[PDB]
Amino acid sequence: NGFFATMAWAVPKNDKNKTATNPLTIEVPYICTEGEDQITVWGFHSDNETQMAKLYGDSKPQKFTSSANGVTTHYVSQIGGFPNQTEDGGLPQSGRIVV
Amino acid sequence: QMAKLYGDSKPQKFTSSANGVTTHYVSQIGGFPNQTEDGGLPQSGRIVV
Amino acid sequence: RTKIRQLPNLLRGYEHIRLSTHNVINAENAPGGPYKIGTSGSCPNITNG
Amino acid sequence: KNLQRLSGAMDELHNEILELDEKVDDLRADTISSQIELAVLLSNEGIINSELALER
Ligand SMILES: *[C@@H]1O[C@H](CO)[C@@H](O[C@@H]2O[C@H](CO)[C@@H](O[C@@H]3O[C@H](CO)[C@@H](O)[C@H](O)[C@@H]3O)[C@H](O)[C@H]2NC(C)=O)[C@H](O)[C@H]1NC(C)=O
Ligand SMILES: *[C@@H]1O[C@H](CO)[C@@H](O[C@@H]2O[C@H](CO)[C@@H](O[C@@H]3O[C@H](CO)[C@@H](O)[C@H](O)[C@@H]3O)[C@H](O)[C@H]2NC(C)=O)[C@H](O)[C@H]1NC(C)=O
Ligand SMILES: *[C@@H]1O[C@H](CO)[C@@H](O[C@@H]2O[C@H](CO)[C@@H](O)[C@H](O)[C@H]2NC(C)=O)[C@H](O)[C@H]1NC(C)=O
Ligand SMILES: *[C@@H]1O[C@H](CO)[C@@H](O)[C@H](O)[C@H]1NC(C)=O
Ligand SMILES: *[C@@H]1O[C@H](CO)[C@@H](O)[C@H](O)[C@H]1NC(C)=O
Repeated sequence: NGFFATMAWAVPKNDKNKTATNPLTIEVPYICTEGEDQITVWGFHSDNETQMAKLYGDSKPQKFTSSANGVTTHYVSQIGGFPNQTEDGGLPQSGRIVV
Repeated sequence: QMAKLYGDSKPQKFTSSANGVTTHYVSQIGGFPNQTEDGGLPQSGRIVV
Repeated sequence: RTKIRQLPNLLRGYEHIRLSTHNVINAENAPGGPYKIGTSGSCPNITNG
Repeated sequence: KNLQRLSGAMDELHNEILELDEKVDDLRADTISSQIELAVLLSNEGIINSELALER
């Protein structure tokens, strides 16, 4: 078990304070040099209705926003059955990923 | 301060639509960037325009 | 966090520009309950305050 | 004609459009230059070939 280098899959720790939150906001620092363009890769993950409540604290869909220098985008998750898996590594999973 | 001013702690959300051009925004609650290009007095809040 | 920075360069593009008169909407009567209108130091006016 | 920045451009937002602007500018300058060069070349040809009438 691994993942994309490009991003980290934030699963909230263990039972604890695991629950649904209102949108959290995050700044993405510049990190590159000089006159370089910095391309940031990010996304999200959904699952079975029961798996969702197992993983995170929440059954309902979750919502996402990216803003970088004038360009705004908005996304909202799918809960129930997704498209048949494709171009993937080959193991069956109940969830999918948007990037 | 949010609960003092308005009735609400959680983030608030906004939308503009003018002749084909749609935009969407959602607020930050906790700590913001250090103030800049401002009038010089320290405030806890910030503004999106 | 918005395109606001270019607003002057946009105005610039036109031959004729002018702030308006009056107001495109009454803030105090707007939807969501009567509003007091907020002001902040760092934004002084002809007087001050 | 003049070739100035187009007014709805916006450097941050629309770069691609902008790149195409650049393209159209460069292409213009090139073409018009060629045309001029031609006009001159022709003109010089005339000036030098004309140099035989006094004889007549
Ligand atoms: C997606 O959600 C479904 C339920 O909607 C989950 O189904 C569970 O799938 C596993 C694998 O097919 C089943 O486990 C197997 O069950 C049998 C009998 O209990 C046991 O003999 C095996 O050792 C194994 O555990 C499980 O029973 C089934 N659950 C139900 C309700 O049918 C699936 O796990 C979910 N995926 C994600 C990633 O959470
Ligand atoms: C932003 O929220 C913070 C709390 O998270 C607010 O902090 C409050 O800041 C003021 C100014 O530093 C503190 O007031 C001073 O307190 C001392 C002792 O009570 C008193 O001697 C002074 O006369 C003065 O009132 C206040 O105690 C502090 N609150 C806490 C919880 O530490 C700040 O006011 C917030 N800003 C906005 C715009 O609401
Ligand atoms: C400049 O600012 C002052 C306050 O710093 C404004 O005075 C306020 O006026 C409103 C009504 O217009 C009153 O409700 C407030 O009580 C006034 N404040 C104080 C403390 O006097 C003034 O109106 C501003 N000047 C202009 C013309 O905008
Ligand atoms: C997905 O797989 C099932 C078999 O497990 C198949 O019946 C179904 O047609 C597939 N759906 C798609 C999108 O091809
Ligand atoms: C903001 O100000 C504090 C000092 O009050 C300083 O320590 C911090 O580095 C500043 N942050 C930024 C973004 O410069």
